[PDB]
Amino acid sequence: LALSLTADQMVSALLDAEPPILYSEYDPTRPFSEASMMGLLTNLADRELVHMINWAKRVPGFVDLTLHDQVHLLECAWLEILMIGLVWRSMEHPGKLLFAPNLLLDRNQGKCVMVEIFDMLLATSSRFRMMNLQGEEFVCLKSIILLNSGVYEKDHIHRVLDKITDTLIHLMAKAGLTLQQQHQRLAQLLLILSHIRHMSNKGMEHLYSMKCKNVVPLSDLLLEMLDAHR
Amino acid sequence: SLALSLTADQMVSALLDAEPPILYSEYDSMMGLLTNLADRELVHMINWAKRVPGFVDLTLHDQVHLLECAWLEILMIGLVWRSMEHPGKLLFAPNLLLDRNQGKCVEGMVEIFDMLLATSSRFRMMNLQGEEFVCLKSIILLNSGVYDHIHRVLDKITDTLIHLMAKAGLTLQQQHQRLAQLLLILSHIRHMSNKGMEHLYSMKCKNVVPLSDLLLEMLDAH
Amino acid sequence: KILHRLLQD
Amino acid sequence: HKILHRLLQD
Ligand SMILES: Oc1ccc(C(c2ccccc2)=C2[C@H]3CCC[C@@H]2CCC3)cc1
Ligand SMILES: Oc1ccc(C(c2ccccc2)=C2[C@H]3CCC[C@@H]2CCC3)cc1
Repeated sequence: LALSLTADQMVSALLDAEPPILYSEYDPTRPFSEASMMGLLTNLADRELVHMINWAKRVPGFVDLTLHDQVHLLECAWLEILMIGLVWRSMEHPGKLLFAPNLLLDRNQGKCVMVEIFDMLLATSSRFRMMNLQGEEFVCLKSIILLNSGVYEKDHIHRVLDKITDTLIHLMAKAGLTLQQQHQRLAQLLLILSHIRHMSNKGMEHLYSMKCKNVVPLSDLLLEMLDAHR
Repeated sequence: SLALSLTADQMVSALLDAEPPILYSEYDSMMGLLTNLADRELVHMINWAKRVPGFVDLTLHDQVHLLECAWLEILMIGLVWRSMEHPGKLLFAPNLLLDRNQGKCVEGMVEIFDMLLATSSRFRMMNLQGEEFVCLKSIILLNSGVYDHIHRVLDKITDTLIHLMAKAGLTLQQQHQRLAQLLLILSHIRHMSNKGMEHLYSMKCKNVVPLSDLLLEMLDAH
Repeated sequence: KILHRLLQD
Repeated sequence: HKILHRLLQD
């Protein structure tokens, strides 16, 4: 059923599936303590997850999978998906990470808890800005991340991935890119996904380092998503 | 750059000529054998890297960082490639062929074994070619830095991959789909390397395995 | 598993 | 020096 969409219909479906940009519960009229930063991020991420889950259901081909595989994919990809969203939002804000419109993180703040993770997220963000990443391309890449998270039902995922690839190529071709440019742009975008996978695993480690240190008040949901990674 | 001075066929030929040899497991304990094997593989890998077009053009600082970031990934794609003719088995060496059950007595490795086997299976189903393999491995090296010349060489290898597929009789549509799938597998290799790195560091901390000086330095980069 | 409940509808 | 550093220039 997802294999019967056009490239324009695929883009249209993915754009409609997009979750909203959420706000943090940061109070601007009151002085912000640096030690409460992880509290804001945890609270934010936990609320983002619900919107992400319903976004996944609206990704063509996802519901066609069994409940088990839907769970495994979401468990594997959730931090990656949060990160590519974060990276996308931080494009027009050079040097900083836009977790929320009312939650901007600068490099020196990272030195209070995460500096290495910060620099990699910025580098990924600026690279998207350098490549002038488009919103249509963004939703394709994010859907690819979801479907490609599981390392170890099978052929269906493959056919949908090919479908999103054609969609991406169709977008680049519609923009006026030559055949060579389409291949090169497609290559660079998917190579950035490896960096996103890398950052996700490091962030997961960082989350374990703090969860064991009783530094991050996590929800039952986040504990469940985190425990999936050993 | 030399990489930008080569044709597509010249690029393939240079990468194939740069290939390290398949080594054997040696006596001097499963982790002991793996550590000794990997350590000797690393020496050939560094020599291989210097033979990858565009890599020498980098400053020695940049070369160190890329290798420090990629080394386990490169070991893994090599392992995965060597294992393609042995379903359900990992060919670390011709005299060291292991299944998932051998990765139990070390903790945290049997999960990595399963992922390596699944990755090997994917390359098998895709009918991955040697020419494609050496392109991917070079891409892994140059993309390891999550941290314009490198981008240019990466585009060159991309064109080279497309060239190989076109030569094989694949249509343009089949070309970008196959390219996409291969590059998506690189995300899985990155993932496996991160987990492997975690396992190695924990084993070092627990003082259960004696990693070599080079491996200690490489691991200490992460 | 909480993810199961949220994945409904 | 670092072993990797020396091997790359050797
Ligand atoms: O949109 C996002 C994206 C990532 C995050 C989170 C996060 C996730 C779960 C719980 C707490 C924090 C993180 C963590 C910690 C530091 C910031 C970022 C990136 C790396 C992992 C938060 C919001
Ligand atoms: O070609 C390879 C590939 C991987 C390995 C090694 C290895 C690496 C460094 C030191 C010791 C062992 C490993 C380790 C242990 C389990 C097998 C694999 C994969 C994940 C980490 C060794 C040789």
